[PDB]
Amino acid sequence: MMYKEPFGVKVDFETGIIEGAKKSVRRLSDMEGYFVDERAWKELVEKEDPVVYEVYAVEQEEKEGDLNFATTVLYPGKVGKEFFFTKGHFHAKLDRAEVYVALKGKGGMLLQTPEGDAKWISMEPGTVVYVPPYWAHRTVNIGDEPFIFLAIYPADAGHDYGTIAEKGFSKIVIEENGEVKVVDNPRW
Amino acid sequence: MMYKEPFGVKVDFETGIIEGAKKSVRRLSDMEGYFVDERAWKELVEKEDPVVYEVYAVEQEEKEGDLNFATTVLYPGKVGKEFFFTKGHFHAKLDRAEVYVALKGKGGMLLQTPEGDAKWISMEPGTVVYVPPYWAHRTVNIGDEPFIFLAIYPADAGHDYGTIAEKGFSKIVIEENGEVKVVDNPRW
Ligand SMILES: O=P(O)(O)OC[C@H]1O[C@H](O)[C@@H](O)[C@@H](O)[C@@H]1O
Ligand SMILES: O=P(O)(O)OC[C@H]1O[C@H](O)[C@@H](O)[C@@H](O)[C@@H]1O
Ligand SMILES: [Zn+2]
Ligand SMILES: [Zn+2]
Repeated sequence: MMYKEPFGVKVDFETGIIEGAKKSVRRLSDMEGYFVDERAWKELVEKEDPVVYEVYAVEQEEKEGDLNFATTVLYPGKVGKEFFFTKGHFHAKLDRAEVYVALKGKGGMLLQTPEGDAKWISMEPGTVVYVPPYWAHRTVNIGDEPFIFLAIYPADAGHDYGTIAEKGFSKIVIEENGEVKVVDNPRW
Repeated sequence: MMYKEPFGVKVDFETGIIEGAKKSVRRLSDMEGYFVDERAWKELVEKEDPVVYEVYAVEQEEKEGDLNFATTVLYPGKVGKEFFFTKGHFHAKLDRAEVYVALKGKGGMLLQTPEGDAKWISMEPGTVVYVPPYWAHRTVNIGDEPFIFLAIYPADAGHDYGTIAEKGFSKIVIEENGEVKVVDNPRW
C-alpha cells in the first residue's frame, strides 16, 4: 500500500511557533457571546480588538487511529474581570480524548461533561493534562505572559463549538481583589 | 453515565520522571538479539548490564479514540559502535499513529514500513516527530547525556515487538571514525 512520510518539526518553546503549520488567529471580535461582561467585550473590540490566541496546527485527514497536533499561544488579558481563554469545544466524535503539554506561562484548563459538571486543572510549564472522552475543554491564561501549550488529539475527533458558544462553561475564571478565582458562571 | 476524571501531572523535562506512572526498566540483558555486535553485547552485560532505557507510562483502557502517553529516558551508550536504542515496535493495530516530543539530549528516530523501507529523523529538544500509520519506530541516543522524550499514542494501538526482535531494522545508527552514521544493517 501507500505510506505517508514521517517527519519532524521544531516547536519554539518561547513563542509556540511551528513553521509550515496551519496558523489561525482569534481576535476578540471572533468571540462574541463568549465572555460574561459584554459591554467590556464591546468596548475592547472597538478600542483595539486584541489577539486572544494563535494556533499552529499540523493536521491529518480525519481517519480512525491517526493523530493531529497543534500549539496554541494564549495571550494574557481580561475581558472585564474574566481572563482570556480559548473558545472551547467538545469533539464531534464525542468519545475522543486529548493530551495537552504546558510549555510556557501560567494558566489552566476548564473541562465539562454534557451534563454540565465542570473541572478546573492548573497548568504550569511541564504540566501534562489528560482530557478524557466526553469532556469539553477550554484553556485559560491567568498570568502576565503568553500561555503556550502543545495539544495532541485524534485526527477524527473534530470540533463541536455550538453548545459552548451558546451557554459557555458552568464555571468562570476571574480576577477579583488581586486574586485568581474559579467561580460559578452567573449566566449558567 | 460513566465519565472518567480529567487529571494533570507534572513532567520534569530535566529528568523525564512522571510521578505516579507505570515505570518500566529495560537493561541490556533484556535486549538479547537486538544488537549487531553479539560479543560486545555479551561483554557489556557481564561487565555492567547497564539500564538502556526507562519508561514512565500513563495508560487508559484499550478503547478507540482514547489516548496513552509516556516519557522515556534513553541512556547514553554504545554496544560496539552501535548507539543505545529502544527495542522498537509496530503497533498491534497497524494503522495507529504516534506523536513524539523531544525534551532533552541528542538523538533521533528510526522508522520502517512492513516492507523495510527505512527513515531517520534527527531529534533535539523541541523537535516533534509524526509517526504515521504502519511505521515501526525506534528511538536512538547519539549523545553523551540522556535522551528524554514524551510520546502520545492511541490507547488501542498495542505493541508488536516480534518482527523487530527477530529481524531488526534495515538501518543501524553507529559511531564510525568520530561521526554518527546511519548505514545499512549488515545482518538484514
Ligand atoms: O477551543 P478552540 O478554539 O478550538 O481552541 C483549542 C485549540 O487548541 C489546541 O491546540 C487543540 O485542542 C486544538 O484542537 C484547538 O483548535
Ligand atoms: O516499546 P519500546 O519500543 O521498547 O519503546 C519504549 C516506549 O517508547 C515510547 O515512550 C512509547 O512509544 C511507548 O509505547 C514505548 O513502550
Ligand atoms: Zn479538543
Ligand atoms: Zn508506538
